[PDB]
Amino acid sequence: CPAYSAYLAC
Amino acid sequence: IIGGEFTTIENQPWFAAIYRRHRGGSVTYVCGGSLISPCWVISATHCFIDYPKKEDYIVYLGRSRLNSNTQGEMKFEVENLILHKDYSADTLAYHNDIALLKIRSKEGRCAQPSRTIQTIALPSMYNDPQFGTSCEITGFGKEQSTDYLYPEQLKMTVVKLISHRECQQPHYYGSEVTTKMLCAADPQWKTDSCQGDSGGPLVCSLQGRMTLTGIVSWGRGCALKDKPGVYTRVSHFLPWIRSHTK
Ligand SMILES: N=C(N)N1CCCCC1
Repeated sequence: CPAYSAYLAC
Repeated sequence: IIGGEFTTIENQPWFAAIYRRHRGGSVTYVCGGSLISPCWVISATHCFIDYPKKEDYIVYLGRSRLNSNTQGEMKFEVENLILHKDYSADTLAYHNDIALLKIRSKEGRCAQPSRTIQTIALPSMYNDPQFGTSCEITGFGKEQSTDYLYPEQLKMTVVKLISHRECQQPHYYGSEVTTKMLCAADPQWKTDSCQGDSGGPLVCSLQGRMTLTGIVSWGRGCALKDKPGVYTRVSHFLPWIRSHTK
């Protein structure tokens, strides 16, 4: 996961 | 969505709710998306990349609540999952974060437009509002960065487009933001997209049309000073979209 992700699975 | 207000699907009737079915039959929310034609939903590639099989996804339209049914809603299988060939993720951000889902009911039908289910218009190529313009974002994402749970009721808020020059200040995101991305934020940094809003619509008025200007993609924290939300710049992807939906 990239640090700035907003993917709920991160 | 941090801050903002609760809403219903009539206020954002192109909003698509995308879920993934698991090993044991349980079903969990993945990402938002937007209905751009009766058979096509647009979203972000990073929502799907870790589980890229179309059979594992379910798409709802006309849905106002996350884990309960909304009267009038429609449920779809994913006929085709199209991810962007040039997608990448670095340690910080996502590039070419765009995805297309072809939807199909178990009766083999596409979407039927209603009061709760409508399409949104794509923008003119390379045509975006001026910086400072107010736009809406919609999603089932977290209401607070520290929350464990997602809201049961759909939310929406307003953010203003930030100039590419400002966003690319090292003060903000430096070079991580490209010309194929758009930044938007609240002047007080008090409202924003957050975890679980990914793939959802950033909608602006250009001329007199509600228009899909962006797709929720990434950002450092949520509603955090000098850290805007970053959105896939839809007006820069029209050949890719048209080519893959024709
Ligand atoms: N807008 C913000 N802050 N985001 C975008 C969605 C992923 C979480 C970070």
